[PDB]
Amino acid sequence: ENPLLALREKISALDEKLLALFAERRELAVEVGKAKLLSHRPVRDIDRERDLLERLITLGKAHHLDAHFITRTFQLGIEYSVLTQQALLEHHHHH
Amino acid sequence: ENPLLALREKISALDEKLLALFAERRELAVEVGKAKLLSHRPVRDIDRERDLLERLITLGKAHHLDAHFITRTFQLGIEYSVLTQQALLEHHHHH
Repeated sequence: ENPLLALREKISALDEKLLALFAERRELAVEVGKAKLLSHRPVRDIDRERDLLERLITLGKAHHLDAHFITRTFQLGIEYSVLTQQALLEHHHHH
Repeated sequence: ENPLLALREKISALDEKLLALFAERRELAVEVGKAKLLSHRPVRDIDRERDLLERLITLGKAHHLDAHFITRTFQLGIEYSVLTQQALLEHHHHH
């Protein structure tokens, strides 16, 4: 009974759930972009971004996840949300 | 209400679920490392890592998630799992 096969299948299941949450996070970024456009609020606030990241680092430490790994991972997520919101603004200004 | 406040709270809930899955993924990495040691597979398999990443990119595209974002995010995740498995092999000094 090769125990590696069952473990790799559980990791694949976990990775599919991560992708589904990434997709949901992107839908939310679109909604944020829309609300900002309706509210005339800018996309970027680098103080907001940095404070968000500090909070994620603290929540991560409760799970014993390395601060550096959390920083790098969530910097990607924040950047992707911002790119998504900016692309939304940019599309509607092309009219 | 201010619709941005509800959206940012849903994004925070989503980020807490991501952290929980990151934690679970790390526990699984430890189990994989153990099983490899018991099975005499080497701790690193760079072909496995590269093939996994390609699969995740394709599953991501089905969710309309950018390939570059997927690539960068899962490169971090895979590296984190691998460092964990290597540390377990190295701790075989104590074992």
